[PDB]
Amino acid sequence: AWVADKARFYLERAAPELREWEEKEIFTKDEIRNLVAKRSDFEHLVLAPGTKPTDFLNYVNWERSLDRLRAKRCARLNIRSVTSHASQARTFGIFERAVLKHPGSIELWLAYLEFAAQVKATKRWRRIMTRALRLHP
Amino acid sequence: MPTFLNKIFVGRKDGWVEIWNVSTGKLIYTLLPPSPDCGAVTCLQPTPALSLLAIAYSGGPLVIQNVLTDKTVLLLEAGTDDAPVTSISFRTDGLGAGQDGRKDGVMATATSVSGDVTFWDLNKGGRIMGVLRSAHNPPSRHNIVRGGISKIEFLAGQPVIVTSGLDNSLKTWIFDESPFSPVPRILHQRS
Amino acid sequence: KIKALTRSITAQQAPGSDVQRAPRNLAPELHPFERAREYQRALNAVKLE
Amino acid sequence: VRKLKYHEQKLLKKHDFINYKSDNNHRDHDVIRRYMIQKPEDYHKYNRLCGSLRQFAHRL
Amino acid sequence: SSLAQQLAQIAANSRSSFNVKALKASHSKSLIWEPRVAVSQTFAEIYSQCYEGFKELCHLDSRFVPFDATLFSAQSQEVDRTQMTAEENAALDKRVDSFLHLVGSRLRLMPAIKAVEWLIRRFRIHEFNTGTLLATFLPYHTIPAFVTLLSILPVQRIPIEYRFLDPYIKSLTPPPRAAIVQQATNRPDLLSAISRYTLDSCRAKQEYPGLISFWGGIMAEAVNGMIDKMRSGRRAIQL
Amino acid sequence: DYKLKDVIINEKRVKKNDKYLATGLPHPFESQQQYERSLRLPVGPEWMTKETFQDATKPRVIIKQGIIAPMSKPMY
Amino acid sequence: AEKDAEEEELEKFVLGAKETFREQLFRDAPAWEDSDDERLTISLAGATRLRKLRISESEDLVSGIEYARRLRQQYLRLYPQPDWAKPLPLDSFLRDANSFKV
Amino acid sequence: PVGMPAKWDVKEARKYNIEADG
Amino acid sequence: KAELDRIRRYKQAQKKYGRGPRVDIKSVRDKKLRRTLTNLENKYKTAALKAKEAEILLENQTGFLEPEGELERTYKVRQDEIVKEVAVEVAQKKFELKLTELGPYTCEYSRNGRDLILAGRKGHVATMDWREGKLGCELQLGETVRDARFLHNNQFFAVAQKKYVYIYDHNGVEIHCLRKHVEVSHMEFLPYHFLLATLSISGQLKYQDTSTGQIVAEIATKHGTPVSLTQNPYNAILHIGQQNGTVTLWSPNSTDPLVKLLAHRGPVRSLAVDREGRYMVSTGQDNKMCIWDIRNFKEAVNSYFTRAPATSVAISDTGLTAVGWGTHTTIWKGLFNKERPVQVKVDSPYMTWGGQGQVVERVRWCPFEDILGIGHNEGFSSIIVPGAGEANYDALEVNPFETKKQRQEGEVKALLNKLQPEMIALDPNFIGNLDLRSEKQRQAERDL
Amino acid sequence: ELSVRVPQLPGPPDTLSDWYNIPRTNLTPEL
Amino acid sequence: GLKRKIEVWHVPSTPDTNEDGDLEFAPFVRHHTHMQHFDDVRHLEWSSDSRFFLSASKDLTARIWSLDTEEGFVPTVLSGHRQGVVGAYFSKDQETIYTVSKDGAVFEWKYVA
RNA sequence: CUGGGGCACGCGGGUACGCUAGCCGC
RNA sequence: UUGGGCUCUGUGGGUGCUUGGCCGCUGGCCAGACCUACUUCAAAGCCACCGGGGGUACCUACCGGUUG
Repeated sequence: AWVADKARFYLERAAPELREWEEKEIFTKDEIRNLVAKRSDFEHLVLAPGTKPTDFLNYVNWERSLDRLRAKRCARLNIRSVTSHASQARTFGIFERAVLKHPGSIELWLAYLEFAAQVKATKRWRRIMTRALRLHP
Repeated sequence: MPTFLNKIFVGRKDGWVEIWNVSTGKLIYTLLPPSPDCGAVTCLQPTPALSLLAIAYSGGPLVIQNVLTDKTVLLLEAGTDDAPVTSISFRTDGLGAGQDGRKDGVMATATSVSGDVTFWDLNKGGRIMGVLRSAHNPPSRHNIVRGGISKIEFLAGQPVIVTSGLDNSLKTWIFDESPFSPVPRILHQRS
Repeated sequence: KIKALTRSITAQQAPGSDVQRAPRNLAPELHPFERAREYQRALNAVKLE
Repeated sequence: VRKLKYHEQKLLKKHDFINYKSDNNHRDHDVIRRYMIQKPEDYHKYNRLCGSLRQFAHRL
Repeated sequence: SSLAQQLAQIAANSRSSFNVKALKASHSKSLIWEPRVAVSQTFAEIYSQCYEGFKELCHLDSRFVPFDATLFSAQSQEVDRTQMTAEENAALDKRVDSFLHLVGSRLRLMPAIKAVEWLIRRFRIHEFNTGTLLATFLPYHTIPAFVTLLSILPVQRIPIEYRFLDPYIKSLTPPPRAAIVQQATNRPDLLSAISRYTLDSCRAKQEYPGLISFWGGIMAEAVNGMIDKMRSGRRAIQL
Repeated sequence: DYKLKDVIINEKRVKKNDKYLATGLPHPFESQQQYERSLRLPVGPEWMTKETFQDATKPRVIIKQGIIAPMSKPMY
Repeated sequence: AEKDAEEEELEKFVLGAKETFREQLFRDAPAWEDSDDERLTISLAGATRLRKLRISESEDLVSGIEYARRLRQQYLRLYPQPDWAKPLPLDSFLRDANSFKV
Repeated sequence: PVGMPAKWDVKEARKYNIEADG
Repeated sequence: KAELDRIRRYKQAQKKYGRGPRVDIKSVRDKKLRRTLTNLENKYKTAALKAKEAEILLENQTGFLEPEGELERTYKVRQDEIVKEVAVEVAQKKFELKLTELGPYTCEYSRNGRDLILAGRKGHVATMDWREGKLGCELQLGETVRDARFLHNNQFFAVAQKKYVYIYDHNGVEIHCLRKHVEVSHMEFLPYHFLLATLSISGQLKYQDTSTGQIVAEIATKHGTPVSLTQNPYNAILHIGQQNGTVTLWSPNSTDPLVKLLAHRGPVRSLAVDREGRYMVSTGQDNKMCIWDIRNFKEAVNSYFTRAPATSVAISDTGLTAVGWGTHTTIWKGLFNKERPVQVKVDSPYMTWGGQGQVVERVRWCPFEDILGIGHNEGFSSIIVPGAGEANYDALEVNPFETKKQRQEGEVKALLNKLQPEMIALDPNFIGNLDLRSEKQRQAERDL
Repeated sequence: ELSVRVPQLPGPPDTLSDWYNIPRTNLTPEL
Repeated sequence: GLKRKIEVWHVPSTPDTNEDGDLEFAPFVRHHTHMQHFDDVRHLEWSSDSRFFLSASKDLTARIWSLDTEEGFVPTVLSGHRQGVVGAYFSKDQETIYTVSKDGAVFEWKYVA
């Protein structure tokens, strides 16, 4: 058990995007607290000892859906400054520790592939496909 | 009236009640009771509610009225023509009615021809709920033993209720809670 | 307009999960004797060495 | 406190939570239990008497 | 030990745990699964299974849809009753009560049981609306569901009339109807309580023949026994 | 004299602190104020984020397992 | 609203539905009349018991009727109105006191 | 034993003072 | 421009986590020293900024109340109103303990608030888990009891009886009585150390190490019986207050006082101190209380007057201050502002706790839940007040939710990180500064 | 599929796991 | 002087003193109380004109008190000792008053500008 | 190639989709 | 004498001669109200209990010096 500390790393790296979103009028403070809370609980759930690919998919759906909501809302606010890069990257890192913990799930693998293909990362996609083929020939 | 201005309420030997603005010394209103077969107002007391009064006729009905609309609010065949209600007191607590002790609206009525006091639960249509039978000694004309009950107060805010009679006795009674009690138990007495 | 604070026990431990969620404030208000505790740790490092 | 580990013991050589050198092997307590007294104040009154006694013996 | 009297007053009047040990046990009391899984059953799958049973129940009977909106939504999946205010809690209690009165019909059915299990493992209905749940389960007092609930009930939380089930908690067998009726004859409060419950139901037009038959039987035998007590011989006490 | 409500500092140096002082300047340093303001920062996990902790305790040289064969081609 | 319904579904999905859960939880004229009470007025701020029943920090002299209405307000806030303030043969039988003699 | 009543505590109750009907 | 906000962020980071102003980078003459110090300053600026970003992952929200209207005011709210409006997981905690006939009661919490102690002047010691409500231990102790106080856990506690001082394990077995202290009147627990510090009636202060059980330093204050004592935990230095009218700041490294504030005309009745050590409030027999900047050693403002001599005063984590006086207690809010350099006297209290006849012996702030303990002669009373309480602890210093594992590990953490008593002074950050004199003589020997 | 549990909640040991459960000896006077 | 409260009662009309007199029921009638005071009240002393009286406290204070409401007067405090006062008395010419306080410190006070 | 440096990454209609490759806006 | 009995467990007065509840008290308050003003001048000294014999480098108390 070091689960709190590992979470401390990931959430602390999550921080400055949230700092920026606070500093923009895109979300209010109570919403912000809701967001941080939900993220922390999910990350703890991931780094729990006994974890499962369904839990992983749950979490990544949460983050990706957040990305889409953020996009829609900043579109409504007509703000062009925010990107999605950090969200997509942290999303990737979720997929990476997912395949390290459970490599043996065709379901989680194909979710990974589809995620990469919908965001446009074909070199990375070929690499991921490579590892998955290597694990399930 | 708890919130009225310089008005007092008097009752007559006739069944009437007369509102008197005591400021300029002026009779300002008079009220009459329903079914005039009821004869003489015996006792009256303001409720914890607003603008709501309890008149008690010798003829047997209690009644509680909106003393600015003069509409009956509740009517009770509450005394006999032999046994007139002669002093009442309302509980002001907040709980104690609706057969679960939670709801409010309990009142206590007393005569002076008996020594037994009576507790109504007002809520649905004003049902009876109980009788502290023979709190004081029951009065008797043939007997040397004095009896009869003078006055009853529910002291404010608390479920104690103080009774005294003729027979040199001052007792105090209280409702509990976690057993709901129809009739109280005694928690002081001096005789 | 009242609002007092509270804590769940959920905040220390989420139920269904025997991990130890241990939140970490960084207030120098909340950790006095900064350099003294640090130097003492170093002294222990040398004695351990 | 758990039984301290090896290195932590070698740091907490002089640390103990119970037997204080002022507590004097708990001689006070060991006797008081064994002989059923009700007033450790009465123990120490006994004691400073015995002390005055022994210094009389020593100066004698 | 007058101090200790005061303290145990507070500590059984507690409503939220504060050491992890009492937290884990408070979470592990449950109906369907065992404690040794319910400990680390997290708060998704509970909502999952229970909502599945909920769908079954809603497709059977119609009027469960406002309860779908208000007591089984994904935000209800993590509402923590422990930290609202009192009037909120009471409104919640009313919603809790009405749900129990509707669901107690279909009680021998597993999806209904699952629904109540959701209610317990989230809102701790067995702890904070004790008398109501005991009321709506008393009619089925012969069944394994009732014994399991009897197991998970908190003792000092049991309402003062229903305290008489404690030796059955010490010995997990269901009480029989004669035991119920005897306590019903001795006390007025239990009988008043059962009658007030079932009156609430039929005021709500949610009664059903099993419950009504139950209530009629228990009231009838109780009143028989009560007149058996009230007989005096002496004129005034009979009156 | 002293009026009301005016404090009185002892102006004496407290002898026993003189070992936790640092007597000589450290050899890379050139100013006391440079140095006393150079340390200035606790380094443990109690007073900074875990990331700054990693960055602040990283060694200058890192050695993995293996063979340090001396450098073949000049890097920069 | 200037929002899309699927966007609100997202707002449900990731931000939650906390406030909406809370809302979903929370789903004779006077017969007689006086004249002198119209004629009366009272110095509120000059009173100390009656200080607490003003509205602003400007009310001192208030007429009798309005003063009475303030007084009634304070009676309400101090002792709220009970609900019974707002036929069956057997219920009448219960409520009759003559059916209890001995 | 349950159901046997506690001490008698005078409850901190505020009532409407009536010396203001002047 | 947009960068002005970032600059403001930077300035705020420097104000908060700077712990020292900034290095003068142009002043250096060496290139190698220069580049190292630049890299240091780079890492440092980023450290401060990232911690400022980290100030979002706090979870709770600091409790408060806002009076909505112009008429009403906060010091006119009743506990009834609060317990209506408030959350049920503290409308538990509003409670009381009527323990009558064993004297006035004296209270103190433990440094995570998981447990508390109240001890009764006629000799009745009780040690409880409050919010959970299983009592730890209660004994009778016969003869009277001056002051009781937990040690480094909620395990061990201290009872200062008529003559000797005694420390008890968690089940109330008397472990051992330090007979060294005699007729102690006051105990305080300097806890990043393990120091137990006591004021005897004859003004002899003793610092006894708990862990070693060899007393470290004794001081005969050549003036006056100690009327008041409290403890600065930004520095672990003793603020004591004499009979004369002065309060003096003390350390275990000198027989003479460190400083002597002049204060109220009679005796100080009470002292209390910021946890960050900025401002110190104190109450005298002249019914004034007044405050002071500690770091600067001068008063802020004109004194306040209070309608009695306050027996006790204690302040929470945040700026609330409880002055318990006479028979009813008063809480003022903004008695000291840290961001503001110049103070302004407050019009009015935050809220009261009215006097229905409980002579207020001693008050204390429970450390992290927003309730406030009062020890009065009828018993203990726990009232609730929203503004106080640090909102967000750091679970490696203390922890209001500790399980057994974490208590064991934490006990051994503070044991390994105990502090020798010498590192105690007016400024706790002085380890590794320059010995000016000896460095001067070194430069002398080097150029000669 | 998912049914209600049964409750069955209400000294030195009886048969020996570490020796394939030799039972504790019942003590007939013949034995 | 009770533990903190200060009192002044009348004297009772004695059956010795009235010619046709009787034992009353409630023989004392309570004139004034005073809660202006913060600790034990350890000595009290009347004036010689029976119009003022001095209260020497246990909290280093003394107070002057009016029998009845004088005109050119405020009931007033006197402070400054180091350990609580034991005695306080009027002068014969009731201008100066003395206090004598427990660590052996006698203070003579006048009412000057 | 985490070697360094450079370009681009959102919503509209177009040239065009069981699709997105291009022109100008927002 | 138209139920009896043991044992347990609560509440209430008593078990010491009857003058009210509260507060910033010569008044007010029990629905409370106003809530932070005002200031010429820090301080007089002493004593102040740990069991005995024993050592004493360091810390401290004292006493006597020494440079600055």
